[PDB]
Amino acid sequence: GTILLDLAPEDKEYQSVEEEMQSTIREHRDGGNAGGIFNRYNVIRIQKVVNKKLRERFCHRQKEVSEENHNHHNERMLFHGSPFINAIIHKGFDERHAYIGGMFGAGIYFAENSSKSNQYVYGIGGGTGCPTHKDRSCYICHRQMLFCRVTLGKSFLQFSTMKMAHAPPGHHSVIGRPSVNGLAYAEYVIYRGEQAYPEYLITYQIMKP
Ligand SMILES: CC(C)(O)c1ccc(-c2nc3c(F)cc(F)cc3c(=O)[nH]2)cc1
Ligand SMILES: [Zn+2]
Repeated sequence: GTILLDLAPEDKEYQSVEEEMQSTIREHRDGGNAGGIFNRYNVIRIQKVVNKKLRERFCHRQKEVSEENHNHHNERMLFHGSPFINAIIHKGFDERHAYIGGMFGAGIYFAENSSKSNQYVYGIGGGTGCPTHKDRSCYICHRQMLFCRVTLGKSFLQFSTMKMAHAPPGHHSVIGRPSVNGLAYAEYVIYRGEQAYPEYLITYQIMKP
């Protein structure tokens, strides 16, 4: 099964992940309702997720998408928050557990801004917040999020909602791009679980400003 390798804070790999997580924090349009109010995270640990079987499924699909898209698989490192993160590290990403109510329909959603994925750690809209205190802005409880390899292939770009069950014909993913009267931050959607790998597991707290 899945093995977690602990990365030391002194390692460049830990430092790159933490820097991407911290630098991509943004102020959200919901006044912090979903994910809480913070300018910084306190990173507890960063672990590399090892699973040969899951890795093979991901690499097999990446090669297939690369062949279909003029040798450009268009992988990107992106964040994912979910209340069911434990299932993802042990069983991998699964479109059978898609976010049905997402703006692009029943896909698996990722963010390039860590704070957007932080809005989903305790569920859609932040749910009822942490299990212990029922606080979406809890500064005590440890949160987890994933920093993932995502195979995008040929993306269908959109500015506003377009619900679908599967990728558009001839495409491998959908991207919601930010725009003036539209999205604040980008989102990336795949419709096949084998198009993402949970590369890193980050344990963190949000910090009170
Ligand atoms: C079905 C359920 C509850 O398991 C679930 C629901 C939504 C997410 C989720 N949505 C996201 C989103 F819409 C846009 C975005 F940019 C990132 C994200 C993200 O990181 N996570 C994850 C799990
Ligand atoms: Zn709490």
